[PDB]
Amino acid sequence: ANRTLIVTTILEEPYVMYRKSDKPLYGNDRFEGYCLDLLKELSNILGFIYDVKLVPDGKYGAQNDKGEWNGMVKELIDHRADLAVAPLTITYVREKVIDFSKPFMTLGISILYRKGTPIDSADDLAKQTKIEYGAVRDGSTMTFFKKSKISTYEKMWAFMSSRQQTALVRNSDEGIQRVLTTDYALLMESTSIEYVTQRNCNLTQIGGLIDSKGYGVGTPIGSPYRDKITIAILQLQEEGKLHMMKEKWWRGNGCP
Ligand SMILES: N[C@@H](C[C@]1(C(=O)O)C[C@H]2OCC[C@@H](O)[C@H]2O1)C(=O)O
Repeated sequence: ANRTLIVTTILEEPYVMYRKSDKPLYGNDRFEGYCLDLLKELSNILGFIYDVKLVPDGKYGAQNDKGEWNGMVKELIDHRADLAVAPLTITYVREKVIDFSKPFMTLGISILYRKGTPIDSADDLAKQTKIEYGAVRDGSTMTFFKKSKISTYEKMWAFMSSRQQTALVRNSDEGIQRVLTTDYALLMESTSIEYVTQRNCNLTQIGGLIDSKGYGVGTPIGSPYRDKITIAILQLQEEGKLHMMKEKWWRGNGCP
């Protein structure tokens, strides 16, 4: 039999979540979400079974000054996992070190905050001095700011970095809690803003999308699975299955 593939992933609603049950759940059955449904589909098309393993350091992945990676990206570089199936952003810096499938979803960075402020854009947010802001540490949103040559975003990076231990949160849940309880706005991918703002009516998007990019399945460079995964993603795309999965996990509209 084909060796069981190791899948690295991360908890992120509604992609990967703990299933609620009154009885014990083991192995893959502990998890549900868009990315678990994606895995069920891809594995049917490619002919494998898999073992879902949450990334030990709880990070998506960024590189330090020494060029060392962490998170799911590191798991792939180091051949600890065969695939990363998660809301994993396809980026230039990552594509140089891992192989991504074609995208299965598109999105862009935007701002999550509470309601009732005059802040209407990143420019407004960077300029004002009442509300703090940040991003999840060691994800692509942090990296977008770190790498930006756009003045507003350079200032925003310098601010986030100056108070990093502070402004950069461990994960999206900590970020959302910080938005709800303190004067802090979270730079967040739009598909997650769409999800949370239809569930918590105290939350809102500020401004539009600041960029546009995709999520892809990650594999180590040279993986004999990447092309097969790409072909399967295109099948699911064209058959309307990715759209159906999005509707399933985001439905419906809960806030004015
Ligand atoms: N997709 C990103 C991870 C993350 C982000 O950096 O925006 C981290 C997390 O940030 C808040 C919600 C959603 O935007 C999540 O995306 C990555 O592949 O590095």
